[PDB]
Amino acid sequence: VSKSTQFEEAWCLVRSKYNDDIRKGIVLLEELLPKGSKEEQRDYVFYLAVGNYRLKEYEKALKYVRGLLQTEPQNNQAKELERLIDKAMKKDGLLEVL
Amino acid sequence: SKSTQFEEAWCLVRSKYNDDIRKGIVLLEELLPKGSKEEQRDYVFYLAVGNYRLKEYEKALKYVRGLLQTEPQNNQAKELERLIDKAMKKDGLLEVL
Repeated sequence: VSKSTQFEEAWCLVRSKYNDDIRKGIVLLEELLPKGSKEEQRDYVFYLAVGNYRLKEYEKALKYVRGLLQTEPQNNQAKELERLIDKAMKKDGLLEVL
Repeated sequence: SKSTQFEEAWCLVRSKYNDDIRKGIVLLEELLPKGSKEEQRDYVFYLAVGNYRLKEYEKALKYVRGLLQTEPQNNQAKELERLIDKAMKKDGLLEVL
């Protein structure tokens, strides 16, 4: 039932090797998001970006991390994650058309 | 701006067209992190409404139940929950709204 239980569970799933676990972790984070404080929602949003990045949902991950940067332009984790997204995207495009 | 995106999402989620409702859902979900608390109230309610109308019952239920956690006496939310519960039992024509 608990909110910490869901977030701790989702933290593990988003860190997981298996894509099914990452998807479920995102599903938990999406449900937690409307229930969080403004600061928790910032954390939730960063972890939603990470999860979608690992699932190769690069456009969704980029949308989450761009939103974080609208309001926190000095956030270095978000800048770094955006850099990583850009780089995976460029390599994935190459793979598509080879 | 936030107000005009919500004004567009408000129209979309109430539209007669399924395409519109989908896009309204997209827009409310982006607004969700950006809103004050008395703003997220409306965002969460209209996400539940939109998902309900597209027969995304599990999503709609998650949204309204969270709203009922914060506002146990909210009779519009409770009514929308009653509607979701009923649509989940058998595929049919969703009630007027």
